[PDB]
Amino acid sequence: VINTFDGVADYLQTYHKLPDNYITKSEAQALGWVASKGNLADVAPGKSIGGDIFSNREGKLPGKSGRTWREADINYTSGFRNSDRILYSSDWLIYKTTDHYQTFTKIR
Amino acid sequence: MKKAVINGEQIRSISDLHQTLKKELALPEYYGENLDALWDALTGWVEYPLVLEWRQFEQSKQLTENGAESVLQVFREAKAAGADITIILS
Repeated sequence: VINTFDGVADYLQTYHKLPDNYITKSEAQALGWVASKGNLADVAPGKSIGGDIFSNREGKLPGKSGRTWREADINYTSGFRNSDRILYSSDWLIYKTTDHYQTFTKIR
Repeated sequence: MKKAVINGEQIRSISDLHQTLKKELALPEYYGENLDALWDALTGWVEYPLVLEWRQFEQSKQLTENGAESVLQVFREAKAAGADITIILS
């Protein structure tokens, strides 16, 4: 299980994909996940939500024609989701947030 | 079956709106109070079915300078994405 900022960041840069311990919101749901229950770890042990498209709604991350952003949960083990996320783009720019998207820090 | 109410005439800031949503939706204490935090809460935290009743929308649209519209847009996209959300605009 790779779920730390630099572990996932380096992995994204080296393999152009998230580690295997990541599944999208729809995949988690197909497995019985109910966010309000905080049962992700029960329905998919060792898994964390990640891989879904990030719409960059506040326009905080650098937007460019042709660039799409995606996000993934960081430091999640079990129970309810936390406030940490790693954000990666199609051209591999990497950012992180630890305050539920209020601010971001470029790490790659 | 989660119910949420917004009395628009009482919203004087975009912050008022986000703090109101935090309470009515039972969002996490770390709730980012922004469009991206809202999308994440509606799609990976909030309980469904959900019913959002937004009263005096127009009035709240004024004191938030079209920010209310962007908030509503997130609920609608969360809805088109599969979320069982019923939106009442009165």
